Amino acid sequence: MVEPMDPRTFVSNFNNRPILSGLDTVWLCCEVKTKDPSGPPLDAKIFQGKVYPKAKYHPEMRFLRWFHKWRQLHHDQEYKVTWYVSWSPCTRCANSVATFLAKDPKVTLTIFVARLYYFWKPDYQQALRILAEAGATMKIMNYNEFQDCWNKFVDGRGKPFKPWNNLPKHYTLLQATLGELLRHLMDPGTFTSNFNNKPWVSGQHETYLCYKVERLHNDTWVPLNQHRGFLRNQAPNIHGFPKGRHAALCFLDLIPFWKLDGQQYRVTCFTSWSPCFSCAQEMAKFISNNEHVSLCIFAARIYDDQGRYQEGLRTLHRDGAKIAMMNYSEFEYCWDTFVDRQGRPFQPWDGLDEHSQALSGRLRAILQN
Amino acid sequence: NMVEPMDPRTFVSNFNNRPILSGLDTVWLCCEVKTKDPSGPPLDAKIFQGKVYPKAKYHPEMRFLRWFHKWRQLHHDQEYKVTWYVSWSPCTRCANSVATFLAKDPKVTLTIFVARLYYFWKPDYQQALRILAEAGATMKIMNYNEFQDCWNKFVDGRGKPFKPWNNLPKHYTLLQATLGELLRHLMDPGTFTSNFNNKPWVSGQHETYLCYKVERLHNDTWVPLNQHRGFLRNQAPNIHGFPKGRHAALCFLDLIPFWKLDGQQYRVTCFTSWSPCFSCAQEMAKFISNNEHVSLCIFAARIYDDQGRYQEGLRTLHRDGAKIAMMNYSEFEYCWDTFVDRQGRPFQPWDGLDEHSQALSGRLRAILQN
RNA sequence: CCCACGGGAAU
RNA sequence: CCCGUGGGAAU
Ligand SMILES: [Zn+2]
Ligand SMILES: [Zn+2]
Ligand SMILES: [Zn+2]
Ligand SMILES: [Zn+2]
Repeated sequence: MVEPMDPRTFVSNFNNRPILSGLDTVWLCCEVKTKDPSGPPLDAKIFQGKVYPKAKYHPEMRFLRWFHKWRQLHHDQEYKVTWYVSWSPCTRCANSVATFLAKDPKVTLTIFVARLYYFWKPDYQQALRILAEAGATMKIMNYNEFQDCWNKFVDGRGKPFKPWNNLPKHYTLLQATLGELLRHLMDPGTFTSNFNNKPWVSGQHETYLCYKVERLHNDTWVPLNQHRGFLRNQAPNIHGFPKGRHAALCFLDLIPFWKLDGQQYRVTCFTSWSPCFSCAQEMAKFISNNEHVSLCIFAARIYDDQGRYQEGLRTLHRDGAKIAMMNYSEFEYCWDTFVDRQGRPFQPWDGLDEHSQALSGRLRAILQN
Repeated sequence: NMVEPMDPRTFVSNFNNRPILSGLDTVWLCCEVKTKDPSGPPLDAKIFQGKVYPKAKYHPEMRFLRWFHKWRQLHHDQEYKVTWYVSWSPCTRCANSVATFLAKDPKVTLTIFVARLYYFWKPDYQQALRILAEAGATMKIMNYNEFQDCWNKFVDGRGKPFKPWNNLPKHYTLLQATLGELLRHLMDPGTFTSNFNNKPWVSGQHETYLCYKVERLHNDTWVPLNQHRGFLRNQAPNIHGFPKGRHAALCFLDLIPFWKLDGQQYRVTCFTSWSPCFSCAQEMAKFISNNEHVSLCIFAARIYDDQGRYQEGLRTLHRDGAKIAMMNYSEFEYCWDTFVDRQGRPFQPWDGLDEHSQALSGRLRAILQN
């Protein structure tokens, strides 16, 4: 029940390169469903509009007009709406959609965007935050979403979705950027489970890495209040990174995307695991070629990778990176800054300062040998 | 005018002069007919197209022949000069059919500019070019002036001027040298004497002529690679070619990778009228550096004082494995017999040959042992 | 045209 | 869609 879009149209418009000129149109594919996700789609429509402001002709506004009509022809139940948009919404449309969502708790909306539109201009940032604040889930389109869009909205003729190169690289950059803009906070239980520095008797291997950037201004380190969030490692996926991507590598990918100048910058990261050998070798390689950027790496635990991890940590120290185990100081900072604590002060786990001292000694042992 | 012009997208993709270029299964042939008078107007102009495959019923050369036979009988009998721009060089069958045509018609002379050489490594298409040149056809590679002239007379340009693609002169260099090899171009005897006389250069003219040959190692024999030997000169600076010029030693280095030599030991010999400058010798050193299966013999008629670091370059070149020697009567007779259009005449040495040869040989040692 | 890479701070 | 490269040994 969709007049599908040309496959040539989809490939050029849903290309998720974060910086991409020449696309003057916003494409919005949408579905309507019931409370039950398993059920079939009630309706589906495609909307297009030009980017520059005669803003009531953006596809977000056209959906609102169509949806009001469509609602008055259907019975009142709970509806789940999904958008695939080539560009994130403008400041005006975000308000108008936020307006809509408040007057209608029967409707919940999830927005998958391919690219972030003007993610560096603070107008469009508030547009996204206002939209999430009004209840809308806001995610970046990934392979599964691009393929699902190709299936339902594109005149593919049975031809399969074929991803472009650098699709996961772009998803990485855009997801972290959205996390920064929306100020995604870590779940408080998640932080405690992964940053407790007692010996790891558990089976879950995942790495969470918090990051912040400061600039040297006069003799003070001034926070770049725009570049701080957290990220975790990418599970292996044939439709993404086939061998996974460790959190240290995704963090290295972000730094060039920030477009930092030649000034003095200090990038601080708090990782639940010390890097393995290959990740530490890439980080050392980085500060090697960027001596205007210093790098402070605090780790909650030392990752024994059953390999050359001790050599990687030494390589990291010899090349200018600060390497230290997190003490109570850092654990409280991460709690207060990156966790969805909601007032609660930092509640230390048992043996924090003791495990912290023990790891600090073991880390020195690695570096002085 | 009286041409149904071709789409500019067609011209840009089809007349691209990259020597190795797949995906172009069509031969485009733009041709003009003119009179004895060069100033005179074009009588008629036509575009012909045909498929590349040897089985295609009418290659564009054959379609021209049929069209010209009709067109001739509608015009009075005079002398005609025909010009072709062809995206691909001709096959052997069309070459014979055109060669047959020109012999039975001395009133017609034909010049063929090709954009790319088709199968220049297979002796069929090589023989095709020699068949055609021998029957009187001028055979040249298209350069900037021709690509532009083709764009003006045959292309639906919409007033927009011809805009050359990148590496047009890089490609032209390779294709021009290849054609000279295939057609067995020989040097003009006056040019050879003027540039290789080893007396002190009292003239103002600085240009470099460089002869080249390849030898192959078989057991302990240097067996001539009788397929890659010719001559070339340095490219003067031109905004529509190499804007900063191209020294002849560099054009010689460009050829060697294009030859696609095997892993065997190969010795590429060159006889240059001038010793390399410092930067050219430094590039030659870089080459023998990165190719230790290829050795390099450089014989020079005269030592080039470049008002710079040339003596260091000559020292670096001899150290890194390249042989450097001055041409003696030995070498001068070889180059005359091999690369010059002598037509029987034996080598007549200029005055003071061996003396200038010995005098420069001493000056070269002085460079090498200091 | 086929393949790979880089770039687009984006009416 | 635009720009800059590299590769086409050539149905
Ligand atoms: Zn808008
Ligand atoms: Zn790692
Ligand atoms: Zn033919
Ligand atoms: Zn030179």
